[PDB]
Amino acid sequence: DNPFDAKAWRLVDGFDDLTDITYHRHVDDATVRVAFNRPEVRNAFRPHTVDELYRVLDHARMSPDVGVVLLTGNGPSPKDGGWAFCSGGDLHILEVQRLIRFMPKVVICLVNGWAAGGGHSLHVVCDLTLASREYARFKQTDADFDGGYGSAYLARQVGQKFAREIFFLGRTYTAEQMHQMGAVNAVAEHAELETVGLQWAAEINAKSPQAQRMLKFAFNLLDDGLVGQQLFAGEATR
Amino acid sequence: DNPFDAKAWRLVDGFDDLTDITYHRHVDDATVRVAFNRPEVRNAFRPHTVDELYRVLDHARMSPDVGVVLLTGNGPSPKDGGWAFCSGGHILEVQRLIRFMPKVVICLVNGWAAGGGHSLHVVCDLTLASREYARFKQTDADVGSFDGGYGSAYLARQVGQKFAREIFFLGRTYTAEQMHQMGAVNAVAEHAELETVGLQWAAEINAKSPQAQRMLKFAFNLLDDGLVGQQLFAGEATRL
Amino acid sequence: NPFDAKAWRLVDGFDDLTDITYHRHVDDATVRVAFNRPEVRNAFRPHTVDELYRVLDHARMSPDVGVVLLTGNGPSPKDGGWAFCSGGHILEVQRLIRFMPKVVICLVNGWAAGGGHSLHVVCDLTLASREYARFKQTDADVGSFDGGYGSAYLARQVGQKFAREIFFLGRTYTAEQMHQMGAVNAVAEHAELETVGLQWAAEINAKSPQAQRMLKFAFNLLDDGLVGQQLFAGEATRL
Amino acid sequence: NPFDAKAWRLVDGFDDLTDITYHRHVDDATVRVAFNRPEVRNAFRPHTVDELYRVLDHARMSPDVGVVLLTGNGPSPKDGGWAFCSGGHILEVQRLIRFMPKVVICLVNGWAAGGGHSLHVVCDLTLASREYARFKQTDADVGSFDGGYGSAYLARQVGQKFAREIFFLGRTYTAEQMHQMGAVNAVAEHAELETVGLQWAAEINAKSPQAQRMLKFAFNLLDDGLVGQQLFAGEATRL
Amino acid sequence: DNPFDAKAWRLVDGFDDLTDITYHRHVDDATVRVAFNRPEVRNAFRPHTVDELYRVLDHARMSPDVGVVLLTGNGPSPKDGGWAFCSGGHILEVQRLIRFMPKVVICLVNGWAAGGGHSLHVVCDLTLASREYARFKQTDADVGSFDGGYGSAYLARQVGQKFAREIFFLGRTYTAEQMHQMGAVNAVAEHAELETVGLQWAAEINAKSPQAQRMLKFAFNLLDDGLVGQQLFAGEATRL
Amino acid sequence: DNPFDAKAWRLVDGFDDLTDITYHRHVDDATVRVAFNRPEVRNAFRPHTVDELYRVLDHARMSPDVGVVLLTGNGPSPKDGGWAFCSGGDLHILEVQRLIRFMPKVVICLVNGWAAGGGHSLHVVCDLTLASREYARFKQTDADFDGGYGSAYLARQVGQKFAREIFFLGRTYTAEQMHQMGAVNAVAEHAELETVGLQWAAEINAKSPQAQRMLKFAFNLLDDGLVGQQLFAGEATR
Ligand SMILES: O=S(=O)(O)CCCN1CCN(CCO)CC1
Ligand SMILES: O=S(=O)(O)CCCN1CCN(CCO)CC1
Repeated sequence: DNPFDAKAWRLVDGFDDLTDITYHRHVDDATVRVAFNRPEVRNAFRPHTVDELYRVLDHARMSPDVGVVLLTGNGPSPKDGGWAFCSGGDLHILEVQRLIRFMPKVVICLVNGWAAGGGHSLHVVCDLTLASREYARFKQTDADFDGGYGSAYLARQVGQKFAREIFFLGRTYTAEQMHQMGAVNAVAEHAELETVGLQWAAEINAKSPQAQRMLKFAFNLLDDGLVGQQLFAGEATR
Repeated sequence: DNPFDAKAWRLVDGFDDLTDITYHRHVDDATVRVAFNRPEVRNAFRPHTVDELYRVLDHARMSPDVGVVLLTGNGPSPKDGGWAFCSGGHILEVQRLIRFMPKVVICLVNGWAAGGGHSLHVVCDLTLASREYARFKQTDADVGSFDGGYGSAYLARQVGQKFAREIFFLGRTYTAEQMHQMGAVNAVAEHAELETVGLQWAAEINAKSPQAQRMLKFAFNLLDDGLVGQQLFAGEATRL
Repeated sequence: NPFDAKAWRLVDGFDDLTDITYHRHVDDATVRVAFNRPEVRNAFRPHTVDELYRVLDHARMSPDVGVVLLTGNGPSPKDGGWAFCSGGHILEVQRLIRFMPKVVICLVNGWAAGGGHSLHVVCDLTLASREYARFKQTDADVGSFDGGYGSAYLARQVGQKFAREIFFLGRTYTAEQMHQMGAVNAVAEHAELETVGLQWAAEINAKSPQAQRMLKFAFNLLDDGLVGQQLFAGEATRL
Repeated sequence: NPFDAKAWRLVDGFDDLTDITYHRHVDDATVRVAFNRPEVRNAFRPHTVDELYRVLDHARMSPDVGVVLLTGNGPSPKDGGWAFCSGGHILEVQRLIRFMPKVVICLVNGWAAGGGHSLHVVCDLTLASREYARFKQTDADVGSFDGGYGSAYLARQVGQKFAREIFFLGRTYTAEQMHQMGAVNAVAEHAELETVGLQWAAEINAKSPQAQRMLKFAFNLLDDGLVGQQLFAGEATRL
Repeated sequence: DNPFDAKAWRLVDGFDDLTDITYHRHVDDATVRVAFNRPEVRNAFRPHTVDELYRVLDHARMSPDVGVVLLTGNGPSPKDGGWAFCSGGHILEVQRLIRFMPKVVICLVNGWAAGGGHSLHVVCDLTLASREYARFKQTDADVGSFDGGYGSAYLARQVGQKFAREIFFLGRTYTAEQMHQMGAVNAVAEHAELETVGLQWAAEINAKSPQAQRMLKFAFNLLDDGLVGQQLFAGEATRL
Repeated sequence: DNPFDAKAWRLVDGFDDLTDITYHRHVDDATVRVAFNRPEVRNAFRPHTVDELYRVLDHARMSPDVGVVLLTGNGPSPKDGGWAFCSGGDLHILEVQRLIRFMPKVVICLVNGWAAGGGHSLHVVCDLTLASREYARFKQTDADFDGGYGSAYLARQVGQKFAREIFFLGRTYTAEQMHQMGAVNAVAEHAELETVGLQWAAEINAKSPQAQRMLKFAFNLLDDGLVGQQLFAGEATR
């Protein structure tokens, strides 16, 4: 029961050299799948991982025919059978966060397992998050810090009380709990996570691309100040 | 089982010419009922509808003895028995009128709330919805159009950035209960009682210091309206 | 009772307090600050605010204290009821709570109305008694109103729709309802409120103090503008 | 005189105006809206505000008008003095000026005090008579005060230090001094004020109208929060 | 030619123990004079100095009959004849006290205003400076230290982003006239008259409605203090 | 009397292929010189120009030993002897603006001549601007639009009245006029522009680098919302 359905994806030309990240383009949809490929180490990212992740996402950003990015983690671990989206630290990861934030495409994080530390922050900055009911685990390790989108932005999803709780105590939360607080859009059966992700991607791609771009930047504008204004006005310039 | 109770309302004088909107004043309370009156077309609004809506709301804004505005849709559809609050297409001006008026505007979603109709509910101070028939759907995106202001950004100040983005990006249909869970709907009520509950909420609001209610609304607006918000709040302070 | 005397010690220099009690945990870097006027539902009078400010300020300057538990003593000797704070310079207490480099957890053991409700809102976290926590924003029907952290900030917790509801109608809500809306972190059984509070305090204190301070100001920075930047930048200036 | 009758035509539907004059340029997409109560230094009474609102609103809806010149007629028949507006719903006029998709240029031909000063502040641009422009923020000594666009927004033009000076002391300033601080775009000889205003209006109207609208809301967006976003986004929705 | 006029001031009762700060009340006006009293060291402040400064300012904040605070430095240096307002090193708390107090704080820069001393001038509501001896220099950067709050960011709200960045990045020394041109100094005055001019400004401020002045200050602060700014302004409104 | 003093600069290894941009590293200082190299066309930038400019600036951003970036235009025009920093449009230029905005180094724009359209916007987003007294010409062409840093940010330098004027009328301004309004830090003799630029760079580099980084982000934080918070908090994380 692996979330990954190989038949639905094709490798993107120009990335045979990837080792820490897998990059696929859907066989029919204007959707790509970017995933951490280090299950043995719970998909923790090392400097090299960040470089590939940035390269891949930047390429997706510039792909005219791609309207949705599915960001997830491959699994399970061959070592213990566990599941992880991204366990965090082992080009800065902050640049990856901004790339996700600023790209004119909807980025959906598919939390298939542990999402801790920097991995948790990556999920927070994504536009939407779908999570495995059985294996998704949310834990902000930091304080055990990310004073940017990792934290402050979480408050714009679950509220100041819950956000402070998540960070100050660093407890572990399930997909359902995070859904109740407002940080997870929907909970899905583990085996169905990616299938549900592709359904959401399809509904998004079925609408006006220009409208989707404008909307994303309109939502960003609320908290990104001048940068947010630049991107929205930039798209207004057509 | 219709939400409207004829015995509780009286038409406002001076609006006999309204065709797309009904405007009533409660027989006893400082509350008015503004409703879309085109059930035959799922209360979609045409340019003429917006003009009447603006006129009516503007009149309510200036009515010294009115403290609460109930915004809803008349129903059901004469030709399908369906319910609708407003199914969408100056409207931006209507949004600001609702936003800036020193009175609490409660949207009573009795049916479909789509497109511009959905945005109207979002900008209202409070929203109550019909459990059985309220239906929320942000259709702008799949219409090529979009509201990058109070309709969208402000929704995020109600349900959070994740849910707001979902609502707009996918344009799915949600029930009163779902929208209530996300935080965009204050409470769910039986369809037949939507207005009865609305009047009870209006009564509780009107039972308090009007000056305090005005100050509070502008205090809540100030958080996101920047200088405009400051002007309205400080405006009240200067008055004091 | 919520209170477990065996776990607290009085703080030297405060036996002159009459409206507030101030304790230091026997082991944890945590203090307990509580309203001490149960006979009148822990409402605060000018004298109460002075003691509260003094106590909180002292806690703010205590280097070995990382968490402040703010609650109300009970029950009322007059009716057996429970109250955290029933309401009425209190604005200065709010800022003290907001700006202090320590996590302030409000433990709502009973009624939290008016200014009492506003105090809970400004605290970093809130835990509430399932059986006795009662939330009610009274001001409006009294002609008064808190247009600062009491109201605006509540919206940053439960959203604009619910926040406006809470203030405009002034209804009473349970711990559970408030938890559902997002202003209450967790609900606890009355007798366990403080025990749960100490467990949360322990988890907080078990982490890097510098990190916790930085995080609190990072969360404040989102809404405190220049003041928020000053505190975050200042905290960074240390490192 | 500042006014050149040969260049303006009355606007149909406004011969009932008494406190305001409303003209349309014979050639340019520009209108002239002016206070018409020189005998009392163009101070505004409730009736004046109504006409002003009506006129500005009409200008706002005129598709072929890209620039609004806001000034005051003169001189005073009683003392030969000059005034733009001496002060006292006026808040609604401010928003109309702020939100209309047209560039509003205030031409200060004389005294600009109290509400009159606030009107100049909220306009997009200000040109002033070197010999007669007099800026004075009176409110404070009257017990009154404009805590919105009149004050806060002035700070976005001359900076926090100068803005506080202007309001706290309520001193009178010349066109030159105000230009030096940043609230006045340019100083002009009295007789040339309107001629210069039309030249600026012409340069504005010679460019893409859609671009000018977008730019105005882009500048507003910096300080008008959600309202500013609504207007910019709405303007974009067109394209 | 000393700025201070003994005949115009009277010591405040209860502060005989001050060593690093002087605190006077004007003989007739609702104005106080708070000054750094360590000329021998270019009025640099040590921890003890900050404690006294905070105490003094806090007392002024609570003085109902005081509407204006004049913040300056005593001089000249006993051992070099040089002038200094404050040459720099809890101070953040002093900044907020100046920022939040419902009274106008005018900084009179009589000499060197460097490091923390420069930041104090920036946070004051108004600044008047000695033409001959005022010297502005943000030395933090070349000290390895920095003020990323009111000392820096807020300076940008006075001189604009370009000039503010220049002042901090290069740490050059500027005169009263230069700082006035950039917008951080309200007016330049003859050294010997700095305080005389300061009292004239204080008199004009005090001649107006105290309530209005309080409201205005908080209205100006609201622009950049977010929720804190709202709390203080709304605070006054509730009072009303 | 050319502002460029060849003896003081060395080409940066790895950029012999540049055609629209020149990239030098000072012989002694931790300062680089990035300049538009299309004088014949008044240094207008074409898509290829933006690509090189971005590559160069990104490399400067990642150079540990570089603390200051001098951004200017080479000249004069071999066609008419005129001077230009950048005349504007002929990887998006918006990405270049953000790169300048976000890099932890002080970027000084040396306006040696015409600064129009996108060229003017580039000067506005730079941390500091020094301009040639005889040849600097500021003109916002757009409306004849940049609703981001190009415009809104200008208002944070010269005030709302002047900013609106500059954009609505699109008039041409001198170094001195722009200096009076607050958008130009200092005016310098044309032949001395770069020498003065190196002096400013030296004073900046003479201070604590960590302090300079913190300060720049503290100034940005005022208007960059969450993005600004992310960068400042990111540097706070050390
Ligand atoms: O709008 S704010 O980002 O300032 C605060 C968000 C408030 N809410 C957070 C979480 N829930 C999510 C839906 O239950 C509701 C409101
Ligand atoms: O602080 S703001 O960015 O909102 C407005 C800037 C105000 N000023 C602009 C230009 N001058 C520059 C110095 O003369 C002074 C103040």
